Amino acid sequence: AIRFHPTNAALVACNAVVDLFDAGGSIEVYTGPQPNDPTVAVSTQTLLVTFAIPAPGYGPAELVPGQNYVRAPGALPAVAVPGASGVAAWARVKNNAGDVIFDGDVGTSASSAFVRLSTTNLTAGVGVSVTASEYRQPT
Amino acid sequence: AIRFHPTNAALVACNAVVDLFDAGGSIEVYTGPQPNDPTVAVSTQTLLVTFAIPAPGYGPAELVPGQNYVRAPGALPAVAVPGASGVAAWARVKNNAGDVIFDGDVGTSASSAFVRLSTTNLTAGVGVSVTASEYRQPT
Amino acid sequence: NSHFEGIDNALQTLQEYSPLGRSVAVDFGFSIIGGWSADETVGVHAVSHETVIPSNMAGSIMVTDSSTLDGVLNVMVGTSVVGTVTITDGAAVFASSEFNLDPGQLVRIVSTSEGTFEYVGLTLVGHRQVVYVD
Amino acid sequence: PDPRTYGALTKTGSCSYAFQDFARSNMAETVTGAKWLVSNGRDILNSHFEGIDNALQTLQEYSPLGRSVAVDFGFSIIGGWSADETVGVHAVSHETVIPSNMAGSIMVTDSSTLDGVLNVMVGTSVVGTVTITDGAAVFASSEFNLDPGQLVRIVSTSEGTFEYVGLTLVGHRQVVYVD
Amino acid sequence: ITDGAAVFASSEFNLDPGQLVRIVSTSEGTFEYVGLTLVGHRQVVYVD
Amino acid sequence: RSLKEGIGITVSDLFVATGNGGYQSISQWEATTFLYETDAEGTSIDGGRQ
Repeated sequence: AIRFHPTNAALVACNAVVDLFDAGGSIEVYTGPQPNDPTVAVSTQTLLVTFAIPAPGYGPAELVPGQNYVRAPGALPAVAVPGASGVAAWARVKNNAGDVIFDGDVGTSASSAFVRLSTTNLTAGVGVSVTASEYRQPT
Repeated sequence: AIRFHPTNAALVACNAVVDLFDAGGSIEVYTGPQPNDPTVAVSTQTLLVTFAIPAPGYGPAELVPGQNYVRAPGALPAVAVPGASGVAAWARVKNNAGDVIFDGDVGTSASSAFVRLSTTNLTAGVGVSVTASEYRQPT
Repeated sequence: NSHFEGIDNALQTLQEYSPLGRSVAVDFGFSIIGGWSADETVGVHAVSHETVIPSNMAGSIMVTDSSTLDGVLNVMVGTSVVGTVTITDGAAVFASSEFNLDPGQLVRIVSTSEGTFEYVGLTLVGHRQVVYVD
Repeated sequence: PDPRTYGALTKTGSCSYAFQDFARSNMAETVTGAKWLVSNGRDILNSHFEGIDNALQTLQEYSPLGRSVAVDFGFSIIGGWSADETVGVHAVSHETVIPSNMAGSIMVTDSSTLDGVLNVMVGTSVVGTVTITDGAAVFASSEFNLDPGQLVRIVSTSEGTFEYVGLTLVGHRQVVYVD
Repeated sequence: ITDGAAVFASSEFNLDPGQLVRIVSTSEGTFEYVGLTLVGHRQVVYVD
Repeated sequence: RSLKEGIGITVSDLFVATGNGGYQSISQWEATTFLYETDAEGTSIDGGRQ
């Protein structure tokens, strides 16, 4: 039952991964099915919309009082118009170097998924604004 | 929920922690009860035995084919002679400088706790062989 | 005995889950007999009111008598794929993400490969708000 | 106490005050200035918790009485139909009401060129009709009560071809507990 | 069934998730439509 | 009697007191057999004094 010390480790773990977004990146959301793992390249999904992460992507790190995690808010991208129509199902992230960093999920606005949406039903030519999206490292 | 890229991300994060043990470290085990978290200060529990982590203690990180985590091989401390006999309850780690990194729990060999014992209670002055020392980091 | 309120309030909170701002499960079913063929559109349903499908289609179920049937089913909406079902030797698992459903939307199930059996059953579940018309 | 009349009261100034068993008329009233509460209220805390009617009113506007819309009758059709062919039927269990113009009901299909008309039959005589054009349809009918045992029928007057057509109606039923 | 005369016969029983109910006929039938419906009692536990 | 229908989250426990006196704990003076969880991952066992 490992319990990271807040200052000693938690901040280091957050900074090690988050700092690599200082060059910016992109966010891609594709229709399902979600790929098995990030190593698998897109084979039959369709691009719906894309975003970019203004530099810095993340940092500085900070602790979250009264919790088991440390959070570090990042940048606030602008609006993008969908590149297609349908229902958003899955998302992917790429750094300024194009590296597939990680894979998450999307759900309703009350969901705990990676990206919260007013409604997955999206039609081409109607955009939305990125309210917020941050990171948390459980302790 | 998020799935990280093993090569691009996982190894980086895994290495960005255990590298602190390059110049060795120290371990401390106490009888119950266990403190809430590393920030807490040892106040009443009784130390059992002091283990010295060989320098370096761990690393570098490696992938685990056919698995959902990465692995970080660890060093092997020499058997330490216990003081007074005591029932192991919880563990703690202090780096070469003494800074607490994380808390740990105790349990039998089959137990999922990271501290595996041949027998629950250790008699005074009985050196216990070191099972193994490997750290895992989920993909 | 005054200061009844100190315990009357306790009596009141008990029934404080009246059907307002809450949802109940709604079940959608299917029925297929004597196998199917590949690429077969085996079932659709038109939504009548707003519904939300929990991630991974939690609560959904499949049943059959083959004990050996294999293949894959695609949970399909219009031109978008929302989810699918894995089948292995008569045992099936569900895999998909959360999504919304709206009136005017249409659900569809498409077979991927040919199947042989006597009968198969399928049922999904969704969340609907409780509403009144009076 | 005799001849059993209530004396007048009046306070307009802003001076602070405090009453304790100041018996007077129990009717409405109005006083000015900052009142102080001295009565303890542990026997037999400001006086009027009559706001409880608010909480109770909350638990009356919401209650399981009145109709609910959760009664839906969904039909799935594959391939196509022929002229004068039945595509669905259902046995009504509990008395049900039907909205006017079959509102809430909806139909969808892939065949963007499909054009046809449907008729709703209960017992012997038609009861409702839906027209279909360019893969879309329009509902048009009045209301009519349905009772246990009654059978609802639908037929396609003219032949039609498509991949799949979904027709869903709406009803209203009274919520009822059971054992 | 006897000239549209339906008679039901069974005892009380339970149903559990993981179970599928199955309907099996006996002999050939001739008609234009057949309507059958069963009534089951379910608790009103909310799903959040 | 405190019957805990089902096997739900909250275990049963008891107390007693007069209008002004202190509280007493029945649980403090009973012979309780126990079912300590194995703690193996996923092998939850929720139980206690019913």
